[PDB]
Amino acid sequence: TLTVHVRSEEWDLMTFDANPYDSVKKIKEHVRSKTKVPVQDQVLLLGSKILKPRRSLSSYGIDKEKTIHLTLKVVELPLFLVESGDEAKRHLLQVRRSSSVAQVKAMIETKTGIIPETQIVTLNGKRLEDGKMMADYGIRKGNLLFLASYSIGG
Amino acid sequence: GDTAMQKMAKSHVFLSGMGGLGLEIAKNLVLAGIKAVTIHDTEKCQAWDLGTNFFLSEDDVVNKRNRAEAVLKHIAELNPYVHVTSSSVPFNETTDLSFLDKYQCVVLTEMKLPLQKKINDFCRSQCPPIKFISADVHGIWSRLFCDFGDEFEVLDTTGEEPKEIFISNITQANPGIVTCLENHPHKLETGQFLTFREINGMTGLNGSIQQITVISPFSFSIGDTTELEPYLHGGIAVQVKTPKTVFFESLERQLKHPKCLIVDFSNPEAPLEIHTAMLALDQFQEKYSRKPNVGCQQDSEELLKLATSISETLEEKPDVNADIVHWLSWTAQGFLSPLAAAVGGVASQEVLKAVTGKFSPLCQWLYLEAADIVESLGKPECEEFLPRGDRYDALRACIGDTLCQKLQNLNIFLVGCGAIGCEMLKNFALLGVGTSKEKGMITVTDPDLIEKSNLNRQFLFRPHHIQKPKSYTAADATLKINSQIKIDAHLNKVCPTTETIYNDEFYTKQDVIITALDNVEARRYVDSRCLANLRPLLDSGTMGTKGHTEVIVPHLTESYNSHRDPPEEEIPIATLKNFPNAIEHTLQWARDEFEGLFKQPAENVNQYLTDPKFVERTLRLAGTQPLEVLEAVQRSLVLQRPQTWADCVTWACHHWHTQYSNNIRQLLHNFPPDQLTSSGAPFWSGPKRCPHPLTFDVNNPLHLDYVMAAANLFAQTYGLTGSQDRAAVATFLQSVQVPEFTPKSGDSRLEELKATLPSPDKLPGFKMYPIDFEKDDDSNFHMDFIVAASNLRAENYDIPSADRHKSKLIAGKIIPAIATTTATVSGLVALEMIKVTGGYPFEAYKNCFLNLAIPIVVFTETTEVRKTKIRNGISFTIWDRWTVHGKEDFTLLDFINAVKEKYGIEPTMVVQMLYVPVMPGHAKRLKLTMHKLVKPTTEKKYVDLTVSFAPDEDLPGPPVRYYFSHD
Repeated sequence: TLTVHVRSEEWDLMTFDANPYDSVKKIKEHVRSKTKVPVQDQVLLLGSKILKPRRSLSSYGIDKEKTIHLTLKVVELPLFLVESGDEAKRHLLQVRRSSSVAQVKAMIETKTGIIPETQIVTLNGKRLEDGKMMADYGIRKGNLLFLASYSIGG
Repeated sequence: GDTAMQKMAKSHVFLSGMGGLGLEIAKNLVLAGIKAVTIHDTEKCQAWDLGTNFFLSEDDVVNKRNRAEAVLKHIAELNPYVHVTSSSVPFNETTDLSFLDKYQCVVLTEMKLPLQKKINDFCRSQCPPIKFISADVHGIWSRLFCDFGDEFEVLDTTGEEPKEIFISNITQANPGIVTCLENHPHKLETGQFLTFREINGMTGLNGSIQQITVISPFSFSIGDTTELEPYLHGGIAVQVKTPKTVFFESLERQLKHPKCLIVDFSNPEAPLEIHTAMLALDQFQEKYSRKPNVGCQQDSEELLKLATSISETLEEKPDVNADIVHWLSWTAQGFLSPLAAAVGGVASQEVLKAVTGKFSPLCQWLYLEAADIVESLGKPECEEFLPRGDRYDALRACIGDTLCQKLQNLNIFLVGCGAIGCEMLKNFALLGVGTSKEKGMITVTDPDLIEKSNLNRQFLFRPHHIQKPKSYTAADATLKINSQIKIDAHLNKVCPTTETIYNDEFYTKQDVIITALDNVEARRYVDSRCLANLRPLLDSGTMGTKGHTEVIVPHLTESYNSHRDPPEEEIPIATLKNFPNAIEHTLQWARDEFEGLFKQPAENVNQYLTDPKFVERTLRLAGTQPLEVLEAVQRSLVLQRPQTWADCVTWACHHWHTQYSNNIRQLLHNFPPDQLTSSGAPFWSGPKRCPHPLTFDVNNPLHLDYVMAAANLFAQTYGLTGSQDRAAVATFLQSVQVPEFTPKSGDSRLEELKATLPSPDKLPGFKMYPIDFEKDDDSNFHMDFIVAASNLRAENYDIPSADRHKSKLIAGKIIPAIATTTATVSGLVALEMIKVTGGYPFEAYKNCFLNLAIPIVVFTETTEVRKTKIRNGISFTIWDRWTVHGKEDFTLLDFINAVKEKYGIEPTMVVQMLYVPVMPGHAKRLKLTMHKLVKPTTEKKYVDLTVSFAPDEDLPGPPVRYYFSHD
């Protein structure tokens, strides 16, 4: 267990429980509960080093520290995504961060002719599922959406 | 040209370094059919190698034989048509590389990076270039490299056979539109190339290759046709295969600027970080002539320094990942056999791609990892990972003794001993699954036997094993890999009939279940069984280059039944009905007929008798075809109802005459053989075939086989007995007389049908029994009917006949397994199995869909549990089941109240229909006592029932299990 401190130019100091193994994204989620809300605003930094969201605190060499401190900072809503086919058949689709997951699956239906109910897609290594938003999954320009069909044999 | 298989038969391969990884590659390549595989190693066997190498033996380690030369006999047995040659030639900077010129491809394992560079430079220099593949596995981390030369030509990217299309019309213009037959569509790309042959009119286009652009679907422009003569009829186009060139860079050039494929897009920059660490390990070995010792802070720091220095020399700068380096330093001395099997499969396929060009190759690097297996251990003790001298030391150095002990005590249930199952058993044995005598027990079951195969032959099975049980043979072969392993081999198929054999006790005693099946129905039956007993399930599939892995954990994921299935591509309606061209058409038409004869009619009639509103529902449905259903019901109820088995036999003879003679003759009346289409071209041309009707013969066995199967099946639908006497049916068939056929050139009745139809009350105790298709049970006649129905239809359309075994395989659309994919899938499934036995979190488990043809490997975290809630209620997962204990005297009302009192939700109705509010006498059903309401007839301790709660319509609920006695 750990305690993490967040320093911000225009916001109050934030102190909360944490774990070194846990991701920087988890810290940003922890920040959201205490103040400011959501992680899209957050761009955490330590010293001169940029802190990537997926990487863990331990990935940056944090060790033998009861408490650690970081300097938070704040910095294209429509983006282009390429959707890979079942057999080497890429497609071009435009999405926005604020898009319902069903809307995006409907785009796949027009492109591939596959009913969205039974569509199976994988985005940033997370199964694409109903009742979600593209923002929840976490989407950046140039990402790829993969269509898959289940295999039987052996 | 020469085929991909022919190219392998001419090509030689050189493999160096025979650890677990070098063997896994050699195994797959020799099974594939490589002409020559030259194995080479320099070190002699050691007790550590027994954990990594599944052919090495305790005898070989004592005699200190060369690693290669000890395993050469066992490898050569795999595929006797391949010449496997051993080599002990020392490999140094001194050693001349001129002896490698003969080999088409060179695969390097367990070799220094400097020496690997020198070889790579030599290989890519030669003309033609020798292909280079480096793969190593250190601990839980792997590396794979491909360098086929500055320019590499891929002759076949899709790996499919070239398509054939039929042309309806070609306009004479530049952009002259070419439109295919409305029946036969084409799926072509805007860049593709076609070669046209046997065109009428445009004789010039017969020997020409034209690029086509699909600016409008189902049409394209071939070029300028104004000069050429006008098109009349015909025109078959064949897809031209176009090579795809992919360029490679040397090993030295790629280390500085690596090009890696991304396996898991969640961590897009992860491969480059691994590249930095793996490259640091190589420098650490160079600087200090050893691998980093486990748990040594100095070694872990020094590696991080090197990785930090390397990160500066890299092009894009990356940020070092401390977690990766730390885990690399710990496991560097260990070897993870399942990761090796996975890397071995992929690497193998790349070799074939190099000698054949059958698929697009890997672009330079591929790093695979088992980090998810160690991350959940947190920061564990170094003493756990120290070697105890045994065979499992290599595994221990990767996962620690704690997790090794959990594997040793496991109780796994392997469903299916196919290619995946056989690989799984080898992966189990190296891992030490179920090797502890006190607790561990692997249970494997498959009902099938071994086949000659000759091609796509399996590594556990051999010729003298032909026609001997699969499971028994594998189990006996597996013990030779690991003596301490405990396996209970069974010949029972996992289905409802054996549910007694594999009872709820069995599933609860089993710690994990793994499936190696080829049909979805069995997958659903196993998934359902595991949900009831709250145990995990590991599924996998192989379809040529493509494979898939699905991990299902209790209360952490969804099930296989939840995951829904897309419809397979439909054979054009009308092409199946009137224009079959292949045995695939007749086989599918017979299955379409089987359900349309022995299943669907029976359900329609049983639905008419049960539902008084059936008459309204059918009137509403699909206008202009309520008449068809209504007349089909009145036919089965009255006109065609058999009271005797002889009536069933006559119905089969009359039906044979309508499908294979009368229906044919009327199609010929409509479309006579001489008839020509618009543009003076024969109608029975190309895809369309002119049929010839058949005449019934008792002596002909196909004719008899159809009647014998149809009547015994027809009797089942009505509840009658069958005789199965061929001579009796033969003699009787001579006596029956069949109505003569007359071909034909071409709502008041619908009201008459309503009257004529017998009202359900009038027909008491009459029920029909639908039949569900089962390929497996040959005494059913279910398959016997299909084989006859297809072969007889083939006779009419001059299609070649289809044997029993051939037809079965065609119907299953089963694809022969390939050693590369299976070995890969089996390694990945094994890796996930380690996480399960540890009880790891949801985040660790990662499914995988892969395709080696592309190549692309997709890792995705498993599908989360989806909880379903009804208004003003508590949400319940799929895994949850609701249990109610009762007294011997109870009512359905006293139950319904007890449901709301425990959970807070009250059911509107209850299904097993036992009680509906709409049903008449609902107050009678509600007063009924429980033992009278439901009669198990075995005085069972409990009974399982469904439940539904309506907030609009009724909404399902979790299954409910009631105990007659509190006890």
